[PDB]
Amino acid sequence: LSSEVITQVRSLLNQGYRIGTEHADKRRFRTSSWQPCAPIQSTNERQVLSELENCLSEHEGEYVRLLGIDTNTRSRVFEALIQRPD
Amino acid sequence: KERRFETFSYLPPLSDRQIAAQIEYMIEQGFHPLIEFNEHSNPEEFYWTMWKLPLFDCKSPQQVLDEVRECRSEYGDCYIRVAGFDNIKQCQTVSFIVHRP
Amino acid sequence: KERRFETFSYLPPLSDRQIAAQIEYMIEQGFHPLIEFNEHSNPEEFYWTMWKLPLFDCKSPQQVLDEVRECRSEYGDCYIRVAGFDNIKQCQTVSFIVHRP
Amino acid sequence: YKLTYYTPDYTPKDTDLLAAFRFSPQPGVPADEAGAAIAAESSTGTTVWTDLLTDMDRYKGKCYHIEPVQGEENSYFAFIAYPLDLFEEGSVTNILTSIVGNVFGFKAIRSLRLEDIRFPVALVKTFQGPPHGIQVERDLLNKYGRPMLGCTIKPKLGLSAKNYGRAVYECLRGGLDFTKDDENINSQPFQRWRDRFLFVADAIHKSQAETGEIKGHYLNVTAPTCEEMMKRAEFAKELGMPIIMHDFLTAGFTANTTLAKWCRDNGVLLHIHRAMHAVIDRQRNHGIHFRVLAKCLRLSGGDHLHSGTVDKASTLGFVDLMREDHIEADRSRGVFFTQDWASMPGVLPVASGGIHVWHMPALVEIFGDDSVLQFGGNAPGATANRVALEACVQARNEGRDLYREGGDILREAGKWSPELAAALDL
Amino acid sequence: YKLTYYTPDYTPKDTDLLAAFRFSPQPGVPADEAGAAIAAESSTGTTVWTDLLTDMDRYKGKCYHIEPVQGEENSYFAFIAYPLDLFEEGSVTNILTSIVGNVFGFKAIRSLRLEDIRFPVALVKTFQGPPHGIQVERDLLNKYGRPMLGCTIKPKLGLSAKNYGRAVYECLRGGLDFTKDDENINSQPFQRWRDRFLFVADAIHKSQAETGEIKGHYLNVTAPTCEEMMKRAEFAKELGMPIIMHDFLTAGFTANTTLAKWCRDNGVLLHIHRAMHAVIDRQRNHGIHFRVLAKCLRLSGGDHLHSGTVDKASTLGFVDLMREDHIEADRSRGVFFTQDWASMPGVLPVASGGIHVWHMPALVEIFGDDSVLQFGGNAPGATANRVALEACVQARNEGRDLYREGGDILREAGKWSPELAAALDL
Amino acid sequence: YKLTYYTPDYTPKDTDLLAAFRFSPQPGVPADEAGAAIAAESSTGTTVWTDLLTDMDRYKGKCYHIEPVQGEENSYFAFIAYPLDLFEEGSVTNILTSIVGNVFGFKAIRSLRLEDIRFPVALVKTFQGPPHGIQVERDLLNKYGRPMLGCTIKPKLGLSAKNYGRAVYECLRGGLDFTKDDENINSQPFQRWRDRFLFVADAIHKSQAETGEIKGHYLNVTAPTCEEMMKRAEFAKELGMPIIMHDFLTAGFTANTTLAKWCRDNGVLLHIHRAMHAVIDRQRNHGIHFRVLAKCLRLSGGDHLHSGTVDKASTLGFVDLMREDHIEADRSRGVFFTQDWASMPGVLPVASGGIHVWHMPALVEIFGDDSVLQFGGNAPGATANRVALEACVQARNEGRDLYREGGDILREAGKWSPELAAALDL
Amino acid sequence: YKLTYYTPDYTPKDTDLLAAFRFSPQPGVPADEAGAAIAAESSTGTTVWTDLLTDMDRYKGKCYHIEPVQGEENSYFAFIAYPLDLFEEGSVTNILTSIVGNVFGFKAIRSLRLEDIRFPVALVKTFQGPPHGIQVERDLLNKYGRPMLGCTIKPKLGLSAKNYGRAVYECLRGGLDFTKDDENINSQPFQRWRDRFLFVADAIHKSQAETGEIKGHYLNVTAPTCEEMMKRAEFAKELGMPIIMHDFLTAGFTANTTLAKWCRDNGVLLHIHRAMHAVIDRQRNHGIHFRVLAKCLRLSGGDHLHSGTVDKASTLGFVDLMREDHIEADRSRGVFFTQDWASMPGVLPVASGGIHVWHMPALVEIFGDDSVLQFGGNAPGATANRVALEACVQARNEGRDLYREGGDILREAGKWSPELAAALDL
Repeated sequence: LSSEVITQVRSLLNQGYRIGTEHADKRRFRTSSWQPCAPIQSTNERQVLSELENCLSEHEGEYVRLLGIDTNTRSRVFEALIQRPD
Repeated sequence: KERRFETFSYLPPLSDRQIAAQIEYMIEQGFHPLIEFNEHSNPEEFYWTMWKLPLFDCKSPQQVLDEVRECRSEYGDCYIRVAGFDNIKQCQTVSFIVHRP
Repeated sequence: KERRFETFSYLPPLSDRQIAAQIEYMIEQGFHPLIEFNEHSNPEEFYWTMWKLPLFDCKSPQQVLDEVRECRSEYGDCYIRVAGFDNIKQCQTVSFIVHRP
Repeated sequence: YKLTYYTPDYTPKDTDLLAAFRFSPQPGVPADEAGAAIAAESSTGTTVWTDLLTDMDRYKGKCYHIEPVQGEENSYFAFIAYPLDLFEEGSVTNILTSIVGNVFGFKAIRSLRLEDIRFPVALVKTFQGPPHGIQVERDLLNKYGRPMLGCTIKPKLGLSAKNYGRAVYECLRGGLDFTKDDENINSQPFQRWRDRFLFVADAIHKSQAETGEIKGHYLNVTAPTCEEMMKRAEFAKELGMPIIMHDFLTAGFTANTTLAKWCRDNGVLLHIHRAMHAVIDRQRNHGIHFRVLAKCLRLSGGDHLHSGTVDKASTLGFVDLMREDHIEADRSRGVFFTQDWASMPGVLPVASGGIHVWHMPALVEIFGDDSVLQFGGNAPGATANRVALEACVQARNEGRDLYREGGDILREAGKWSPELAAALDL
Repeated sequence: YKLTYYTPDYTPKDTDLLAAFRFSPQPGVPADEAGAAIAAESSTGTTVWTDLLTDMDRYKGKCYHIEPVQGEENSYFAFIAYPLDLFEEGSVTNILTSIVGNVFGFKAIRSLRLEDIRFPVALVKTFQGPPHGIQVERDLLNKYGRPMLGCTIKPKLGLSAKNYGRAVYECLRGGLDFTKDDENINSQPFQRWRDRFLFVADAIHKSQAETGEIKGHYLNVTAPTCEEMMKRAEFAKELGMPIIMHDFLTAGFTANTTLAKWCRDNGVLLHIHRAMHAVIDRQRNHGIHFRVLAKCLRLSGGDHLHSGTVDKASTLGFVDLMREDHIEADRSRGVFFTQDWASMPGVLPVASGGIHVWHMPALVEIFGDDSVLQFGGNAPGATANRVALEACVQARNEGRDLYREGGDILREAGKWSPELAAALDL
Repeated sequence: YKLTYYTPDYTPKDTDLLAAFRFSPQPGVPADEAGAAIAAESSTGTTVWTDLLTDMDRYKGKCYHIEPVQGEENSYFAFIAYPLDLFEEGSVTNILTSIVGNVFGFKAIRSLRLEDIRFPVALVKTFQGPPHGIQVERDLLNKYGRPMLGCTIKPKLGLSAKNYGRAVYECLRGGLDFTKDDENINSQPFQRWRDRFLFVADAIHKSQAETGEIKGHYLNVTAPTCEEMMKRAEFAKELGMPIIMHDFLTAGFTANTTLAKWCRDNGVLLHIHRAMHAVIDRQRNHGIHFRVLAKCLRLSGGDHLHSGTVDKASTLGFVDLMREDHIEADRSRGVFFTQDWASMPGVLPVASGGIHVWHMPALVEIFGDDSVLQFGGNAPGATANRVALEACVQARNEGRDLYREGGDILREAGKWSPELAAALDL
Repeated sequence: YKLTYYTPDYTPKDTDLLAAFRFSPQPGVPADEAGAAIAAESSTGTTVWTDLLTDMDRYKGKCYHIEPVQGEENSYFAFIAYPLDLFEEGSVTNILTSIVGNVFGFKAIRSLRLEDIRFPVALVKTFQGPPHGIQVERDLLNKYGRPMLGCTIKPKLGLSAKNYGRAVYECLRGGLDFTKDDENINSQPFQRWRDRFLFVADAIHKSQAETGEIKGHYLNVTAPTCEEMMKRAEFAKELGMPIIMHDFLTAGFTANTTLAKWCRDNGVLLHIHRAMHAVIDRQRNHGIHFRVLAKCLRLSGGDHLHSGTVDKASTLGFVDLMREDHIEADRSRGVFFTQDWASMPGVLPVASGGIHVWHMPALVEIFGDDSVLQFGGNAPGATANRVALEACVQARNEGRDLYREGGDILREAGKWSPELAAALDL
């Protein structure tokens, strides 16, 4: 994980937002096609970071996008493209 | 007489090897083949008659060739064409001739 | 004869106290006074003549009151309307009469 | 199915359409499965060779959240997001057809009721909206600072166009802003519409002239056909008639949109009646809650709407919904999702059903000047009602609590108002 | 109330209109007063000075007889009489506006349930009705001594206009009579209606060349506005399409009747989808029953009508109502009222829903030849569907009882036909 | 000024329109003030009484960042955001009018240079867009897997319409997908359009007959008047012409958008020419960038668009913008912002200016099959061009590198192709 | 190249169109060869078998005069002849496409401009020209002896249509003959066009009845599409509106020309707005100088045109080119050619940009009684500005030197005018 991503996920978790991740190959990524990833059910920074790194490793050479979710509202509050195939 | 066809028509009639190459390329770009035909060839007549299935669970070109052989064994006097569809871009991406009477 | 005015004209002729209290509550919600005058009141006539500026820097209704003295005193045979404008909601929320001939 | 249409970790994009479905599944079906099915019918129905030509994913409906209903048993809310690609732009009809065209017909659910839609901003901009809106309505009418007054002609049938116009005249001249056709009246043998129109138009003209106040009557243009409805609207125009009426839910949403277009272009104020609505909304346990119909109407376009005679919280919720350009999500008033109407004008709410002019201070406090009050008819009565309106408007306008002093203001008003003194006697 | 609107002894005029109401009053209210009120809110509502300038007597909703429902408690059937003059001529919208405009919102009823009307022969006679009718459609299309076959295109959305037409062609050459739009598809961004219609038209033409049987596809024309519907319909006709498709509840009854007129003048067959009908019929205590909607539509006009996959009693009753010229009252099949239609042409029923060709012989048994069967799909499967249909018809003709022999019949049919044999393997 | 328009910490909303302005403030003008000033010019300009009847808040343009340009002096990229509500829906003319209507004349800035805009999704959904899109284009034209060929008639002036067809015919039969009008050639006194229409159309028809491939020419419709432009338009329709051409810079955008609407209604491909552009774009320190115009165009609607013979990196930038549904920000390729289009179909690139086919393997590499190629004129030459194209397509799909191996491919194609052998021999 | 596109000794024919160009070529290319090329790509581009079937030599753009720019290095002025047959009768768009369509892209020029054209009398004729011009506009407005006076309506955006008509009323009752839209206003969602037009219309009728002198407001009809744009022109005509607005760069030529014909056919004055005007002509080295645009406009048609704020000598040049019907070739005024205009009626120029009422003596001694002097705001200010105008008009007419006596006259005017006294106070 990059520092800038680390500092983003810290900021997201500080506010109480939940973390989710979505993955897609280069052709689906072209067409704004994303798929659900393994749910990160953990509020601790360390465990979140670890599960994100594991999910990145899961889907090597595919687009990965990180997002901020407010459970109460159930609405998205941040969009961020974290990883690219190259 | 001079009748031509849409793609690759000005090349020499594709050899089985060349057809395989083209199918191969289709596979690696994930566009499963569709085989279709008609006893005539009209540019206005957009559609053609599909060869009883599109081969989505395609792993090798040699299956698509073998399909083509069955079609000419039954319709050897009929033009035959193979198509590739990009379900993600929602576009037909291949269309060329493999047989003529 | 029976000519009537669009807002409040079913109630008794607005006394100085009543107009003052109308303005007072108008300003409680940030509305700044407007004054316009016309010799007639026609239902088709949206617009009247403006009283040489709108009083955007209002602090007390009394200034608008003495303004309306003077509008009278120069246009005492003409109708006098007061208004307020919701620049936030972009809605006009007051328009009523204070003077008749 | 849940594995395909339940994505609990999905969160909707701002460009999705979110539909809240209240459901009481049939015994044996878990609630999660039931919400996956709901998501399934309206966004897929359901294999076939054609399936894989397309990317299924893009065109799926996700129920991203399921909860039970507080204080109810066997009850849950499904919140389902919809890709913007699914619906034609500017077509309420298509939206309804996709969401509720066949999910209602399903078997596993014992009862389903659509609660609310959160139409994405982008999808809102594809609908012109109310032809004028509240503000343009106020400007065209040049009336300010008070809720409007509407009355219906009675009896609903039998009056001659000449006698009917008589009635309309007496009602206007006594001090009502507005009169209205009954929803039933379109061309009955006893009253043909064109003679109705010419009578009543001349009555409004004469009430105008005498009052000096722009007057309005709601002329129905609900007609058997599109072309007919075009002629009645045209003929209303040509008489200078400042407003018309339609019965959207009977006639149609597409006809209503059509009317929206015509009137907008011709600058004609539109009123919308709300006939049949109880066939869908009456039952808290099934059908569609009316707020959906309201939001669909204002997407279709209409400057007025019956808001009922008055749950008061859900009233306020959806009334706000159909006035305020932005609403926040809140379940006490019923609002399921935050919605942004992108600066789009709201619609005027209309109160009817025996507004009981002694309750008028209640309504005025409820709803505010941005609201219309309809009586459900003689000149003194209409004067009295108008006086009272004005008297209560002044009282809140000096700062008085309407609630507690409504009776006191009435008595005050009636002291200097004979006609209102007599109406109070009533 | 009861003193004026309850007339238990009145016998209804041929020229009255009769409405069937099952209903549960609120506790305390007697049944008679409940029916009286029902009638009032539909007719006159409620005194004013204008009341007695008409022959008040003339324009009632006369609740003229009542009963409890057998085997249920606090539920009572009301029949109410309606003079013919109450209604404009040719306006489905108007008839529904007064019957059910506001009575469903009447408070004292626990639940209300509109079940039937008997349209007086006069009131029938003013509607155009179906553009062509069953017989004239069969004469057009040449399809005789059997029901017709339809397959809905799947997946409902995603398919390219080119693929969509490819699927059409498959389905049609395999032998289906027709192919239909999903009700939802009107202009979705991934399919622009015009390119869809061109594709479809060229595909039908080329299938019809192949096959030598009339092919047509049920092209949806439901649009956000009237002008868009008229355009799409003009286009359709410019290509020689024989039929279109419309969604009368969602779009509306006025827009529907417009379309029925335009088709009558343009020679174009009309298909009706009943999307949303569930929102009005599904519950057994509230809403307007599908049969009434069927009356109202065939009065409006349409050549097809979905009627469910298939209570079997009710189904068989209201399909006969919408088929036959004269039917007789039968409470067992739901037909309350005796209705005559003065020879006005019928409509073809449509049944859909994954209809399990194993069960099709049941369907021919139920429905008879003048019907259409739709299936929710490749060329071989359509050929298997067609051969089974033709076998079944032959067998029914011969004498073999369909209910007891259907499986066997499908046996022999499949023995010589491979596509049918494979389908039956499934 | 700077105290207000410059809102460094301001987070853009999804509902704002974002603009990138490279500008050179006059010496002594601070950059920050320059960016405030540019934000005012295109939002509000500048107090008078009326200023406070409006909430200025809602309708200011907000400069939320400034940066200095790397490797350049005194030049700074400005990014400004606007609320959506400044814009009439579906008016690119209004886009331009507000962004660029006065900023360019601003006296504090030595040079102002628009680069990039972001359209929010909602403002997208208001435009129709290209009449058919890539895929629907390819579907109507029934060619796949390859980019298309285009030749321009020469000499641009003096060829009699008979002759001019005769040239068209030789171009097409030799195996070009398309011929084209030249931007200038509209009804010249030596070439009246009507007769030109008639002869060219008949030439396509007979070529289509001989060759059996769908041939089309790009028929200019830019006309002095809206109504002229129409009549030209219909009469191209009546001849079945599948495609036309319009110069829209010279003509504007409102006329172009009409034309896109007409064509979408009538099924007609709309080629775009892109003349008068170097008047705006070529200069690198002042003017509007071709990607912006291309955005704007396609929002208006158009099937083809020139992108240049080929900075290759900016070319890839705007090409990938004007074709793909989603693109990501790339300052290396000139895409400031991140854009989304919600499945709105893209537009086909066209390259012209002496394509010089011995470089064609490069062009196929650069652009991909979704593109069109213009040649800057006999039947063998066109044959050679086509043979090369097909050979290079084949080679690329064979996995052979186009770049490295162009010359070898072209030799092997020429060995069996005398007409390509001769063409290479030049 | 030179040998065919360089004709130094060629005296142009009377009928020739001449276009003056300023250019700076690439290192290496001599000026003459750049001139031959610039000639070339505008007419003939470049050989093909279709060549000797044409008379090339006839339609060649001949460069018959090259000179260096005095006191400048690497710059020169070119004159090139272009047979009248080269452009389409009465088509502005096509001349700009031809002359300026791609010539800006020719790599061999570092920078180019179009500086002037000579529109020959014969090519002048064809264009419909201004709908009304100066003398007819003065007739239609009954004003003579002084230049007209306008204010711009501020703030540019945020008003309610009622408020914007208010403002307009106050500016017109101020003493300005005219008022205007802001170019950034056609249909903004918070304030729609139809409300605006009705309001402003009412406001003018009230102004006219109040003063008894012609009163008016420049209304904006610029649209997304031609059809709504006709509809705006029609609606404006329907209200007795004198004059409208257009944005001839953002909607282009064929749009304004449509409006020019339509106006001439409708007796409704036309204004031309110049949004984006700085994009093209602003720099000193490149683009097209603004008088070409002005002249092209005069051809296409518009009553009014912005001229900015005010170099001077060229200013007067193109001002004259757009007022007098023969202007001698005058270098120092940037009039490169003599322009016989065929009696073509002139255009009233419009000067705007904070006209700084103190400076009108210089303005209107620059621009004359035949000029429109538009101001960028209450009644007293406008009355003062009319005072000053009338004072200065009298003072010239009776013999006073304005350039020197402007302060004296202004003060003298202000002595009896308290409103112009309050205005000189500020």
